[PDB]
Amino acid sequence: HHMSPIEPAASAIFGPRLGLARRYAEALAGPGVERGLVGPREVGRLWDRHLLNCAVIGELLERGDRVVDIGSGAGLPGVPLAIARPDLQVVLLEPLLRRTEFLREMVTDLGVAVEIVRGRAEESWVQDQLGGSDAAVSRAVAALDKLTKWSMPLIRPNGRMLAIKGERAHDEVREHRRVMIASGAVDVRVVTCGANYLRPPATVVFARRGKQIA
Ligand SMILES: Nc1ncnc2c1ncn2[C@@H]1O[C@H](C[C@@H](N)CC[C@H](N)C(=O)O)[C@@H](O)[C@H]1O
Repeated sequence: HHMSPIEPAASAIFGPRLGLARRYAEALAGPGVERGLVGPREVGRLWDRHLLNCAVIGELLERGDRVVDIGSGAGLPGVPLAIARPDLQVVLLEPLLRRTEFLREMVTDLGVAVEIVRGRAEESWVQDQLGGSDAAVSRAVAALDKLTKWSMPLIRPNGRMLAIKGERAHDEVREHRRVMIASGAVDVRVVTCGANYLRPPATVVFARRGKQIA
């Protein structure tokens, strides 16, 4: 079978919306695979590697944050985040129409307060449409320099960038810190989330939108 939630982590993270989480995992395991959006090998990793690892980065988001998920793909990390944290207002930014079709289907079949923008982060109209967001999250999108260039315009002054990055976080920070600062980041550091539940924990390149103009 192997679609039943990993406990107690799943209830820790999703609480009363565990059922929404399970519905989402099922659709990723079903139509997500049938449509070529979820790799077959990932089906048995949907809880620990995808839903849980993505949703724990909510530990770094304040109540009621407006969040842009840059390059959401099949909904990761934005949809696990929205399910875990109903207080958030999540927007999934994704350019591929095949993927946005998928996302709209799921978001309506879940009742989750998630919106979908089909566009690329570097587009002027996107920067206007999603400017002033409280946070910009991402996973598996781009190297940290381009990612930060894409993220900072969408974040209000003193907002937060959360780039899920894994064991390559530190290297990436060390390589790109300088140009990250030039793009408007300050206080760049590697942080971990969900360390009560996951080993390794989720590893996130955290930054603030500093006051400097890029
Ligand atoms: N400039 C861009 N702006 C927004 N999304 C992009 C951009 N470039 C690539 N993408 C998307 O980023 C996603 C890359 C995927 N590898 C990641 C999907 C998802 N974030 C995941 O972790 O499973 C794709 O779905 C792309 O269509």
